[PDB]
Formats: sequence, structure tokens, C-alpha cells
Amino acid sequence: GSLDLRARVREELERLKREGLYISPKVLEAPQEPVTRVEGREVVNLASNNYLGFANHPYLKEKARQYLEKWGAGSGAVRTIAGTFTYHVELEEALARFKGTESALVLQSGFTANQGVLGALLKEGDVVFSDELNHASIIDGLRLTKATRLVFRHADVAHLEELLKAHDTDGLKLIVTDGVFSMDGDIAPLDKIVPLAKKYKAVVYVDDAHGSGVLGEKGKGTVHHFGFHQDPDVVQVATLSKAWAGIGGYAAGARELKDLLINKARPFLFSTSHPPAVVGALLGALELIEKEPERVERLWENTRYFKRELARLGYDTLGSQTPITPVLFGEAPLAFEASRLLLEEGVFAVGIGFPTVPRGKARIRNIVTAAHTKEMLDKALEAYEKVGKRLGIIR
Amino acid sequence: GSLDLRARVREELERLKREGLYISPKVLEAPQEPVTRVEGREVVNLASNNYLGFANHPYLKEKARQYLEKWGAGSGAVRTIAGTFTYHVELEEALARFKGTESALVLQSGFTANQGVLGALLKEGDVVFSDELNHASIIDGLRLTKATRLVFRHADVAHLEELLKAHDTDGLKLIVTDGVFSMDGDIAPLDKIVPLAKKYKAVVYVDDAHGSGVLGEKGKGTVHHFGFHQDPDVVQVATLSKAWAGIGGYAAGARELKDLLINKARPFLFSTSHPPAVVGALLGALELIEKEPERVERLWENTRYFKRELARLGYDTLGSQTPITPVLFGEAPLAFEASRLLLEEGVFAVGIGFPTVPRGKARIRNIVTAAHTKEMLDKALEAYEKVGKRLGIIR
Ligand SMILES: *Cc1c(COP(=O)(O)O)cnc(C)c1O
Ligand SMILES: *Cc1c(COP(=O)(O)O)cnc(C)c1O
Ligand code: NA
Repeated sequence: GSLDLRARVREELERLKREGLYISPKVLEAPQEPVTRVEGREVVNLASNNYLGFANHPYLKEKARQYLEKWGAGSGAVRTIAGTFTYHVELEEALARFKGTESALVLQSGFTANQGVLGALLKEGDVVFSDELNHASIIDGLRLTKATRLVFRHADVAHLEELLKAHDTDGLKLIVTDGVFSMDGDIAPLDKIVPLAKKYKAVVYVDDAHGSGVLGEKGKGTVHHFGFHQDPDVVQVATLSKAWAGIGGYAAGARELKDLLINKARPFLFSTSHPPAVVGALLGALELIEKEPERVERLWENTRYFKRELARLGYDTLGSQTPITPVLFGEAPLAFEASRLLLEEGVFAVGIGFPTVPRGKARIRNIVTAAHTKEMLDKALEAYEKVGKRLGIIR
Repeated sequence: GSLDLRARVREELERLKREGLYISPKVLEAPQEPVTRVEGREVVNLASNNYLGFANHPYLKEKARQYLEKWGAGSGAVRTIAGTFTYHVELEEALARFKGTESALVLQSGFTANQGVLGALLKEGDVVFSDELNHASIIDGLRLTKATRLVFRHADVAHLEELLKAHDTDGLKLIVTDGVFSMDGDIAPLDKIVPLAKKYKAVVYVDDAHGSGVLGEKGKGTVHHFGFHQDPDVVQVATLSKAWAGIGGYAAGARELKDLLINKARPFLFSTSHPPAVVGALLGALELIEKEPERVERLWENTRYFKRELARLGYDTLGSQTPITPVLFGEAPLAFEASRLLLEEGVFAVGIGFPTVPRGKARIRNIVTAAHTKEMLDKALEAYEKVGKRLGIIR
């Protein structure tokens, strides 16, 4: 007796509801901005990755307008056939210059960039050392390779060295980590990891989705912040969808790497290139961060202020260091309930559970941005005070 | 003694050059249109997926402009956190209505839509029956599941029935096929596959990247063309990047499938939603095909005109039933030589040979579009005449 479509779907949704993991996302009814509309109310938004306030900045929109009008709505092909236009190259040139790498290649997302670059680089016999809290896109990248996969305890460089001591290969050794961990907000210890990689002849792969536009001067990233951006055995991959407020992912490094990716990255070979309006906006984003580098200063001013007041109220921010400021709730239902209560106070910050974070490590991610005002952050803090007291998790 | 980054890149590029697989994409210098510029020359373009001539259409661009101005450059989040806006819902409503399915969900790409839907649906114990010529994105979707994978010979429903007789499960049986196969331009025999699925209590999964906007009334797709659009045990996945001339993929079907994907599809959970200008253009595309359904008629008129003159000259178009028009050259060298010679005549089309198709089945892939004129197709045909005569494959 084989299952029909509705019966498999129904069983899975029922399983998710019993495990307390089932979700009902909200619809935003105004632009992506530090205050927006949810369910018909003005809310302070701490749920987005809009770090630099670019998502609705008029300068990105004007550059997007220009490219849209001139080139059109769609590329109409994959990059390697008839999908590469002058505007793709212009962006790869500007991005390489910004990153201070020899080359940059843009892929259709951060999610697919991880599949493309890890797929292109890795072969049977290779050994990968993954931080246990690596983003899900990296797990999927690695599962499509025939590399041996090992996991080191989160940011635990003593444990990484033990595995480097114990697991040799004539092939590639790849140490893979988020630059900034999506849901934890802490920074990979590259100052220790990169030297450790040179000691054991390993290459380091940094997924810098939450470091790009955040860490380093003018937000050039985690690798740049630790000063390794010219190291040939360091490979950077990052989304253009967070601080840079568009879509796409990039890979940065030697021109030889770019050429291997153009030839081997499956998402690059088999998926349409990005359209004019998206590339125009990203060109605008790189121009704007050059004109207004004070946006990164402002982001970090708001962060230290907001993170300090949350700690002061008695909340566990998991040793987050970046504008990502998590509040642990443990069980997913408490995370959802806290979120619902915050929304009652006009504060939008979304409870997160398994898949996206571990079982019993459910949390609300708060992401502070350059465009938040003190008034907005104080409204959010006041709501975290009231909701925290009502739930008995603080004073 | 392990390999450094430069050494692995160098070895892979060297391998690709020796095996004749190394590629150097061309850069297009004008918009995606039936005539464009490549390498400083005007060409009749038969290399794009721009089936309805939407990629640079002023109606899609004006709708994109309107959404960009109103909503901005970026969504700034994944759909399940703070990335769903009014405009995503507007598109999923109009798309479901257009397809005549209960539900429609947009994902980051056609490529990732296959990973999301196959991942959400499939579990250990399930049995998948794949057409052997299924697109690469389906392979990657299936490799991330624990389903038992079986391959039936291309379009061979006798062979499918043998495997259906031999392999039962208490779980899901999923028959997976392209709707239109990229390489020979043939249509999945759904009129035989779907009855065969009802006989063995299987669900059918159709990747309709090359059927969406092409087959069915107003290009509602292969499944609609065979009349199975309201069947809950038929699941559609398709790119919005080809006929619809933007980016993204959709999943269309049963109302509860959407909700399972929102909760479980990894590409949906872990990749940023698409921005205003992309969604605005796709809204425009669906409105435009409603106002000008004669564009689908024109697409098919141009196809029959192009195929008729090739048959008359003595070329073999491999039984293609779609605007995808392969011209057999046999040996890969002769297919690449013909392609280069067509470009010399100002005609841009894609040579394909071994690896990508079998030994002795090399061809030039042409895609005819609604926006090609008789003048453009006559230029292409005249070049096929000259090149064919010079190579001694025709009179
Ligand atoms: C957000 C994120 C991605 C995916 O970026 P998209 O462009 O949204 O696919 C990948 N890796 C990490 C660590 C991320 O945080
Ligand atoms: C084009 C295509 C895809 C991928 O669509 P993208 O949106 O370009 O990623 C997937 N499957 C098939 C069969 C295709 O033809
Ligand atoms: Na207070």
C-alpha cells in the first residue's frame, strides 16, 4: 500500500506539529527597513540581515533602475552558454577590487555558491574539517562531494589540531567554517585557524555570509579583518543577500580558482545568471559603502549598545560578538511564544528552531543594523524587559 | 605531503584541458534578444532560453521598475524569517491561478527547487523511478535524499512498468522526469506515465523548465497540456528563468505541499527570497502572456518554419516536438566546427558533443523564440545551408 502525495505531506506536517517545530512565517507589508509593517502594525524589525540599511536605499534602487532599463528583465541563459553579459564582468571586476583578491566570481546564491565551490575543489580521498555549527548550505555542499567529512567542536582549535594530527591525505585538507556563525553571532578564530592550517598544509574555506559588509575596513570581511586576504590557501565565499542587500553569492581569490569554478561548479553550469536590476543594485552597494564607510561604524555602535543592555537585563547572548545578538529559549515553543509576545509590544524578532538551530537550542535572533535609531533599540529593549519578566527568564 | 590550493586548481584545469572539456564562455555585449552582439559582431541568437521574447520586453521592465521603486533593492532575509513580502504572495497567488494548481511556491532557482521539493517529499524506504536523461539538478536533489533510486530507459514506459512491478514500498513511489528534455527537444509521455502511476499507486514529479511558457494553452506547461494539472499526485517544478525570462523556480500542486516546502525545503529555509524587481517582472510576464497569448502561437509558427527548412535541406532534427531544435552532426568535432562556421555567418548557436551527449550523437542546439522574425530565421537557415554544403552533410 503506497502513499499518495497528500498522505505523505499530511504525515510530515503532523510530525512537525507534534515535535513543536511547525512554523507559520509572517508577511512583511512595507519595505525591508528597521521599522516595517507586520500584521497591519508598525514594528521595530530585528529579524532581517539588512546590516547596512541598503535593502531600501535610493542609491542602490537608482543603479538597479539604470541597468534594468538598459539591459532588461532577464539574462536568458547560464553563464557558460549565453548568460554572461558586460554587466556580470563589471560586477566581478568591482568585487575583486573591493575584496583585494586577484578575482571574484558571482554565483546565483550563497546557498549554491557553497555547493559550487566545495564541489569544484573536493575529490575522493580529500579530508574536510567542519566546525560543528556550520550553516546548512555547507553541509549540503559537502554531502554532494566524496570527501571524508570530520567535525570539530565549535570554534575549538585544540580539537581541530587533534583531528589535523590524526587524519592525513596525499589529497586536499579543507578546514571549513562560517566566518560569522549565522545563529550564534560569534567569529571564527581565524587568527589561530589559519596558522594551524599552514602548520598542517591545509586550505581554509570561510563562508563569510555574516562577515561580508560587517567585519574588516568598509566591511571587506572576516578574512580581511584577521589580515589573511592575500593568503593563497584561504578561500572566501559569501552571500550578496545580507549586508549587500540583493541576492547572489561570490567566491574570491586567485584567477586560477575562478577559472576552475567557471568549468566545474554545477550550480554555475546548470542555472541562469542574475538579471540586470540585481547586478546594478550590487554595483550601487559597492559604490555606496565607498562613499559612506561610517555605516559600518554606526552598525557597531548600535550593536555594542543593544548587546550590553540585553546582557544587563540578564539574558544569555551566547557570547555573540557581531550585530547578531541571540537570546536562547531552549524549547522551540518558548521561542515562538516569546516572539509572539514581542510582536504584541510592536517588536518583530522571530523565534528559530530545528532545522535552522539544534533541538532544545531554540532562540530569537536579533540583528542590529546601521539604520536602527536609539529610539528603536530602546523600544525593543523595553519589550525584552517586559516579556522576559512575564516569562520568568529574567528578574 | 598534502596539496595546496594552487596545486589542486592547477591539476583540475590541466585534466579538463587534456580531456577536451575546458570552456571559455563568450561575453554578450547587448541585451538578451533574438539579435544581439558577441565578440564585437551582430548575431542571430538561437542560444538563449528566451522563448516568449520577455527578457528585454518593455512591459516586464516597467513592472520591475514599479516594484523596485515601491519596495527597494533587497528582501534582506529568507522567506520563513523576515523575507516574505506582499509581492511574493501576490506572485504565488497569480502563479497558482495561472497554472490551475491549488498552490504555487517560488524558490531561489529551478536548480534548487529540485533539491527543495525532492528533499521535502522523500524519506528512506521511498522508491524513485528516474528517466535516464533527467537534468543534472534532479540528480543532485536525489543524492541529498535516502530514497532507493532506479533509472528507466529514456521515455520507455514498458521498462518503467517492469521496475514498478518489481519494487514496492509502504512509503512513496516517485516517478521523476523532465517535462521537455533539453537535448533532443522531446516531451515526456505523461499520457502513458500518469495512467501507469495510477495503476501502481505512484506519484509523478515533472521538471517542466522547458515546458513552462511553451506547452499548454498560454504556456501553462506540459502537465496542463496533458490535462493532469488538478491531480494531487502530480507535482510540477519549473524555472522562472527561461520563457518567464527572470530567475527562480516554482513548485505547483496540492495545497498542503506548499506548507510542507515552507517548513522543510532546505533551499527555502536557508536562501534569501528574490527582490522586488525580479518579482515585479514575473508578475508582468504572467499579465503579458494573458494579454498576448498569440506570442505562444508565434513561438510554434517560428519553430515549424525553422524545422521545415532544415528538413528540406536534408538535416535531421532528431524528432524534436518543441522549439528546442537540435541539428545532428554525428561526431563532436564536426558539430563544433559547424558551430564556429555558423558564428562566421553571424549565427550564434550551441555545439554539443560527448560527455554532454553520446559518441556519434553530437549536434548544434537551437532554441527558436516568439521574437525571432522570418528575416532572422532565413539568415540562420541560409547559414545552415552554406555550412552544411561546405561540411558535406547535405547536398
Ligand atoms: C545566509 C547564508 C548562506 C546563504 O546565502 P544566500 O545568498 O541567502 O543563499 C550561506 N551560508 C551562510 C553561513 C549563511 O548565513
Ligand atoms: C533550466 C533548467 C533547470 C534550472 O533552472 P534555473 O532556474 O536556471 O536554475 C532545471 N531543470 C531543467 C530541466 C532545466 O532545463
Ligand atoms: Na525598561
